[PDB]
Amino acid sequence: FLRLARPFVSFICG
Amino acid sequence: GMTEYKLVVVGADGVGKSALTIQLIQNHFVDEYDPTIEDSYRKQVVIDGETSLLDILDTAGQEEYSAMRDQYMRTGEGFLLVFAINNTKSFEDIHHYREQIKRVKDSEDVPMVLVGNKSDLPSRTVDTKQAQDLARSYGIPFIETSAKTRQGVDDAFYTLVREIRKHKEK
Ligand SMILES: Nc1nc2c(ncn2[C@@H]2O[C@H](COP(=O)(O)OP(=O)(O)O)[C@@H](O)[C@H]2O)c(=O)[nH]1
Ligand SMILES: [Mg+2]
Repeated sequence: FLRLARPFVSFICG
Repeated sequence: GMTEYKLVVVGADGVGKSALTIQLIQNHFVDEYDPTIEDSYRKQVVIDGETSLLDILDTAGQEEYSAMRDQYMRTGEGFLLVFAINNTKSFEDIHHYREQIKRVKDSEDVPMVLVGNKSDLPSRTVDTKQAQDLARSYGIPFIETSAKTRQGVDDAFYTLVREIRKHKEK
């Protein structure tokens, strides 16, 4: 995952 | 007078975010710097004749939130998006970093510079054209660097400062 700041989250490992 | 600029260096683990920041603040290559260290570093430089105070967050452990990033993602004025020219996955990650920063800023106009680091290495996997074209699709500068030789380091940070100056004029 990538969680640079709340409350975002991106799945970049796929 | 002077101007202070809050800069945030982002990108995959191992691309050279710490090596670039240390070359900017200490003017030497540090090949072993704990990959878990996330911290802000202050450095006074002169850019286009103006005294410039840089407050740079060198990010780490970006798979989890941090209180330092919760503060600098919100107050940061410009971002260096760093990939390594010999790491395809680090270049493929770039669009994710830009997309998330745009959502944090709630803006389509966030000062950013794309940095292709490790330009001294012989086995590049990302062609300069692919990175130039990606930067052109975002409307941002692209700078090739080597934290090892110091090639393009001041240009990457100073170009980001110039992008912030333009944004502040709006
Ligand atoms: N050859 C070369 N190695 C580099 C360069 N920048 C960083 N490195 C190396 O790549 C590794 C990761 O660097 P580091 O700054 O810790 O990356 P970070 O995880 O993004 O902070 C270390 O072994 C560094 O010495 C560069 O421009 N050229
Ligand atoms: Mg680091």
